[PDB]
Amino acid sequence: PRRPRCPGDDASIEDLHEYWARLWNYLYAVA
Amino acid sequence: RRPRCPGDDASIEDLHEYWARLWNYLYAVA
Amino acid sequence: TEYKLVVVGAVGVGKSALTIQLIQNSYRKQVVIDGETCLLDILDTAGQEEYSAMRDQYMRTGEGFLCVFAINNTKSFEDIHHYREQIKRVKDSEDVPMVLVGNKCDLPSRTVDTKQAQDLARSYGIPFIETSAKTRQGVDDAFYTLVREIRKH
Ligand SMILES: Nc1nc2c(ncn2[C@@H]2O[C@H](COP(=O)(O)OP(=O)(O)O)[C@@H](O)[C@H]2O)c(=O)[nH]1
Ligand SMILES: [Ca+2]
Ligand SMILES: [Ca+2]
Ligand SMILES: [Mg+2]
Repeated sequence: PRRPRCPGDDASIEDLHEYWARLWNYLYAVA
Repeated sequence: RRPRCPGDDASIEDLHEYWARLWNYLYAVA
Repeated sequence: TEYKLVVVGAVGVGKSALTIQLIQNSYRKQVVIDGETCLLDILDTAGQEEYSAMRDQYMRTGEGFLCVFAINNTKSFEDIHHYREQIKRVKDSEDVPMVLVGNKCDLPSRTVDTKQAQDLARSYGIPFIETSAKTRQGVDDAFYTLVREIRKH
């Protein structure tokens, strides 16, 4: 269960979508 | 309009707050 | 216990207004429903509906849905069918935790009476609550009853 790293302001929409999916996956397992 | 990154030391609740923000943002800009 | 709630409906019915009144009276709020503490995440669907593979995933994350229409808008009440079909398409389920919401009940001018929306929700098998983001009436009831429906299923 690795905590995902938030991509910078240079990131695209897809990069945020990935981090959105990774954070959801992380916050789910960490519960 | 994009919510700024929570940081490296952001707690779980800080992540839950951010995730809800990014949830609405990613939908709106689709 | 975490709860992902999604608010859908026609543009201008007051989806954003209902979200603000819940949270700030942020899209997250900790409440207590039926003696059970809850963590509510709200998805306020912005803009107009379009084809999007990632928007579906955003809605697929939702565990409860609010079909919000305006009581002074006939079309917003007619589109309720359209939004429900979309939710069942994305969630891939006929029975999805859902609540029919008639917003702007504070307005004296009404084109959609309560009995019309009462029958529609009755045929769907879902609860129906009249709300008013202006007077904060029924706002909490709409979101909390949605959590009840999720607990039911
Ligand atoms: N009287 C009244 N007006 C409302 C209510 N909810 C929203 N409105 C009005 O509707 C306008 C747009 O609503 P909005 O939340 O942005 O629509 P939506 O986000 O597309 O669902 C706002 O300027 C509000 O003044 C309500 O419950 N009562
Ligand atoms: Ca678009
Ligand atoms: Ca598109
Ligand atoms: Mg809105």
